[PDB]
Amino acid sequence: DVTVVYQNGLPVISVRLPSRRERCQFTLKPISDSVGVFLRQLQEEDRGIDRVAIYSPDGVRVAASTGIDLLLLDDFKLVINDLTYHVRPPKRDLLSHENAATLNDVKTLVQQLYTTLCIEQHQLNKER
Amino acid sequence: DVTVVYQNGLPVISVRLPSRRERCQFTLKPISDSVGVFLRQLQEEDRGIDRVAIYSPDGVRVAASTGIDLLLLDDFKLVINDLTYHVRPPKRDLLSHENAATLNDVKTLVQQLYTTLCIEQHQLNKER
Amino acid sequence: VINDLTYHVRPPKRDLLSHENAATLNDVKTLVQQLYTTLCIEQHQLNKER
Amino acid sequence: DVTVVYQNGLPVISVRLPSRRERCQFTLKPISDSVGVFLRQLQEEDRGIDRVAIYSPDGVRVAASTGIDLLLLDDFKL
Amino acid sequence: KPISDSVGVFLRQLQEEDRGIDRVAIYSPDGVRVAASTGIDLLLLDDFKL
Amino acid sequence: VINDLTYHVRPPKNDVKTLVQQLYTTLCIEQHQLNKER
Repeated sequence: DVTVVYQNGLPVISVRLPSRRERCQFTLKPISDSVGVFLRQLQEEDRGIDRVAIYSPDGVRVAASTGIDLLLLDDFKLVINDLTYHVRPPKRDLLSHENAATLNDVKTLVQQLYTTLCIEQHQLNKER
Repeated sequence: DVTVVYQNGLPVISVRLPSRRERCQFTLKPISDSVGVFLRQLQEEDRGIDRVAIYSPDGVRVAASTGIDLLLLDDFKLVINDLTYHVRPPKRDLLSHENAATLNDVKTLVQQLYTTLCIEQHQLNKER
Repeated sequence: VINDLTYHVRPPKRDLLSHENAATLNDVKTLVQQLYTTLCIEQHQLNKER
Repeated sequence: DVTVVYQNGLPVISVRLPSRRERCQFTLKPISDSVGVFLRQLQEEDRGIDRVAIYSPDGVRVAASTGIDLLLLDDFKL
Repeated sequence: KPISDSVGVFLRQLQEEDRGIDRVAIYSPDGVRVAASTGIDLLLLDDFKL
Repeated sequence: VINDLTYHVRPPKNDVKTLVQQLYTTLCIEQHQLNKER
C-alpha cells in the first residue's frame, strides 16, 4: 500500500516501489517542496520507474507546480508505471472552518507543554 | 473547456491537453506568478504542445511579464496547437468591511506562529 | 547494506525527551502549518510588499 | 489504424501520432534497422510520445535489437 | 547525400537560410506526411509533394 | 603521512525548551502590549 503518517512534524509517506518488491519511506518538507520534486525523488530512488503521476479523484491530473501542503489536504491517487494506489489517510481534521476555537486549540496545547517542562525555572536559571 | 475555480483562495485552471487527452489542473498564484511562466508550466506538462499563446478578446497579443492579477479580472482567449478556447473567470466577492479586522488578525498571529517555528533552520542555513 | 553484507549499527542515543511532550509538540507543529496552508498567508504576506 | 504496405520491396508503416493528429509514414530498411532504431525514430518524430512498446501476440515484449524481418513474420501489438 | 542524409535534417539546412518557414514539409502524393528521420534515397525512389 | 614518516599535527585551538518559550511568547505579547500601553 501507500500511506502517510506524521512523524516529528513532517508527513512521512511510505510507498511500495516496483523494483525489488520493497518499500521505501520519504520525509518531504511540505512548505517548500512541490510535487515535481517528489516525483524527481521517486525517479532518483528507483530508475526503473517510467511513468509516475498524481491524480485528483475527479480523474483530473494535478500538475507539477502545486504545493505538497495543498496536495495533502484532501485525498488523491498515485500512479506508478502501470499500477494505481488511492491514498486517503492524510487525516484531514478541519471540520471547524473557524478561527477562534482553532487558535485556542493551539495555546491549549502550548500552555500544557509550558507547565510540565519547568520552563520558568529554565528562564530563571539562565538569568541566574 | 477551460474553467477557473477558486480553491482555498487560489485560482485553479483545468486545461485539456492534446497528447494524453486528460484534464489537468494548474494552481496559479495571483501576484507572484505571471503568464510568462504559466506558459512555461504548460510547456513542461505536455511536450506535445508545439506552440501555445494567450491573448485578450479585443487586442492582438499580451506579452510576457504580465501578472495574473491583471489578466484574471478579464476574460481571455487561449490558443493550443489547433484549438482556440476562451474563458471567463468567476468574480470573487468581498468581506473586507467588518470581518477584515478579525481575518487579518488571525493571519498576522498565524504568520507569527509560522516564523517562530521556521526560523531555527533558516538561521543556521544563513550562517554557514 | 554494503554489497553482500548487513552492518547493523547502533548509534548512542542522546535525545532524552519524554514521549507525552512529543505528541503535543507534534500536534502544534502540524496544526500551525495546516492553518498556514488553510488560508494562504504566503500570498497575504506577499501582498503587503506590493 | 496502423498498417504496413510493401512499397518498392520495402515495408512502410502509417501511424497516427498523439501530439499532432496526422498520419505519418515510416520507411525502414529490414537489412539494417532494428526495433530500437524504429522506436527511437518514432520518438524523434514527436515530443508528446513518452512510452512505446512492441509486444508479441502473447504478452511478452520484443527487445531493442531484434531485426525487422524477425518482427514482420507475424502480427504484433504496438 | 543520397543515403547518409535525412529528410528532417536537410529541411533544417533548407529552413535556416530563408524566411518563409510557416510550413516546410514533404508529403506523399496521397496527403500522407513522410517521417522526418527517413533517408533521402528512400524518398527520391518514388514521387512526393514538396 | 607521506611515504615513510609521520607528521603529528596540533593546531591552534535545552534546544526544545527555548523553542517552546519562543512559541509561548507569541501567544502572550498580543495582550501584554495593550496591558503595558494603558
